Parts: sequence; structure tokens; C-alpha cells
Amino acid sequence: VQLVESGGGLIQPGGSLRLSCAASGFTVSSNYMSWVRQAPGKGLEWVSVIYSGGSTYYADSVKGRFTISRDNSKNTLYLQMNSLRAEDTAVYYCARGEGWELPYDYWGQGTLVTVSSASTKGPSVFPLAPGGTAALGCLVKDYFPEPVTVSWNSGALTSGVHTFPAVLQSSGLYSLSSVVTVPSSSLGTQTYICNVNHKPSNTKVDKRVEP
Amino acid sequence: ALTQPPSGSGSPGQSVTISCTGTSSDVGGYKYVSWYQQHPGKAPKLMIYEVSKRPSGVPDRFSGSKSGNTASLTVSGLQAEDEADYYCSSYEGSNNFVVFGGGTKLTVLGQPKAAPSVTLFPPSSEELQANKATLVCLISDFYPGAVTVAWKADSSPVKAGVETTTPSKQSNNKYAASSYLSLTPEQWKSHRSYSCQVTHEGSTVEKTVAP
Repeated sequence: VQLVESGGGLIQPGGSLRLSCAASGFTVSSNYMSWVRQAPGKGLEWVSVIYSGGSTYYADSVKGRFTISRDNSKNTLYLQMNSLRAEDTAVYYCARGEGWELPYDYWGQGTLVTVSSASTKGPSVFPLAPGGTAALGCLVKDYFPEPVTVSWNSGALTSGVHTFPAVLQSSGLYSLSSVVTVPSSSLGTQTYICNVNHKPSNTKVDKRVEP
Repeated sequence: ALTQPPSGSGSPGQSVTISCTGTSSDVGGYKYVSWYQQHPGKAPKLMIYEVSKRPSGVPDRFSGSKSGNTASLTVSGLQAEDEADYYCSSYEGSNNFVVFGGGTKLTVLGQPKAAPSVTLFPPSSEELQANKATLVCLISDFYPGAVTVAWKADSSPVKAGVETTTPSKQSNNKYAASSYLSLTPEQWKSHRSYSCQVTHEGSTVEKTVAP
């Protein structure tokens, strides 16, 4: 059984977003499926359910705004979310079952929905640098929204890489850092490039780090 | 609402019991109590359903019960991997209304103490040319998760312009955190040095950088 979600993103209050949950290993059209959400740093909240015969139910806080449905030929579950509010910001999970007679044994991986009028802002990337060893890094500064991911040398360098959790600044923008320790002899012999991917702004920044 | 204590703790090999209290309308009224285990960054995992039933693959040392309006989850033979947030859920008897408790964070005592590694970076040339300056203090590989970060200009404490993350466990099951100090270019160039000092379990680590 596999459940693979997509569709999350940043949306302004009052806007609309459609989430998808692609399933395999069972038939969505003959099963019970639910949406459950988890607000940042908080607990789980049931959102909606669709029964095997097509009956639907919703939590009171989303009724009239959210609609659950499914596409039998695409074996996919959807959540149409209209008139979004800041209170709807959460990771949304799809799960097979209805939460009581059919408990949530199988879950999707979650998709992040951020409801805010703040602008999307791509990061500014700065180098972190000084025989022996050298700690090299990149400072990924002032971006929004999450997530940013960092690769090194287009993914070919993984050993010794540590990318730290982001900090939320008082400005409301995020920053994070990624670091790798290398032999100082390899500087000027080899090239170290951090690849900073910010899918919310469709941008990747490649910064060569050299003392 | 389902009421769960926010925190629980036990030492390895022992037992712990987590409670979840509600009303005759949910826990006391039906046999539809479920328990979920959630690790940070992961979807919840079903541990118990219909009060006391275990799904396939869930070890026998997890057991569920209820008495009156209170449901209980017992973990015997506690192991480090049981460290997680545990959520109880119940059906409320109407319109598929499934409620979750607030979750109980279970800590397993006895993991070895580990001192933090600290790397401190000065501001980059390109950031200084943008009329900005950030010092970056990266803290990793420590246990337990509580650290105190102090920034110093020369020997004098600096509290303004500091942003520090909440420590979180990395893949090695030890904690990492970072601290960022914002300075003007003039402050950076006009002091002999800046230091990041990290205090942890009565021991101190400090690094120093200079223009």
C-alpha cells in the first residue's frame, strides 16, 4: 500500500488549493479515505472522510469550504480547499480508513500548506569559509516560505555534509546553514559548490565556496 | 476534547502508562479508542485500535485498555526507539467526528551524555559588501538537548541581534542547533574578536573569530 501526496504550497487567505493523494496497492473507489492535518508544532486534527459508497463528512471548521472527492480511473483522492484562512496552515495527510472502525494504518507522507499573504522570496546564498581540515559551508539567508534543500556538488558529495534546521527570524523570513569538513589540501585541488534549491520560487542557486 | 498529559518518561526496560481522558460521549461510550505513535518529520503510526487490538507488526509490549472515561496505553520493556509523541483518538458518535488528544511526548531516560561540537563562521566578504554581517554558530552532536548560547564582543556580552534555533535531534539521535548574530559591518571591523560560547551540562565550549 502506497499513498503519495502532492499539491501543497503557499496561498493567500481567501485563495484556493487542491491537494492530491495518489494510491496504489488498493482501490480508492471501494475504500474509506480521510484527510488529517497537523498545524506547525501542534497535534492532529481530522478534516474529512469519504466512505466506500461515496458519503462524505467534514469537521465543522472546514464545512462549506473544503470538498473531498476521488477519481476512480486515476486511483486518486483529492481535497479541494476554498476560502483558505491562516488557521488552515498545516501539514495535510491522507490516510486509508475512517478513523474508528477502520483505523489509520496507512498514511501519506504529508504535504505542506501555508496560508499567508507574505511574498515568496528566494534566498541569498553566501559562502562560509576560513593544512589540516577546513569547514566549508553556505549561509542560506532570508527566504520564504519553507522548504529549502541543500546539495553539494549536485549530490555527488554527501559524506560529512550537515544541513541545519532553519531559524525563523523576527522579520518572518527563514535562514539556514549547510556545512561540510574537507581536507585543506583539497581546496584549490577540487571544487566545492553548494546547490540551494528553493522550489517555492522555482530557483536553484549554485555557490562555489573557496577561501 | 481528549485530555493527555503533555509529557511522559521512563527508563529502559521499565513500563510507562500514558492516559487519555474524555467523556461518556467518546472514550466511555464506545470501543473506538486508537493510539498513534509519531516521530518528528514522519507520519503517525497506528499502535492500538478498538481500545486494545494491535495491528500486524506492532510488538506485544504495547497494550491498550480503558476504564470508565479514561483510556490507557502501556509500553513495557521500554526501548530508546519508543521515544515519540503518542496521540489517542476516539470517535464521538456523530458525523465521523474523530477527535485526537493533544499528544504525550515520551522521553526514554539513560541515553549517554554527549558534549557539543561548535563551528563558528565570520561574515563573508560578499555579505559585508551588501552592508550586512552575520556570524554563524553551528552546534551539533550533543545530548541532552538543552544548551545555552552566549555571544561576546571581545569579552563583553552581546544579547541584541541574536536568533537561536530550538535544538532538534538529527539522524544520529543527537541534537543540533544554530545561533546567528547580526552585526553592522562597522561593529565587525571595530572589535578585536567575537566569540560564541555554548554551555551544556555544566561544561563549556567556545570558538572565536576575528576580522
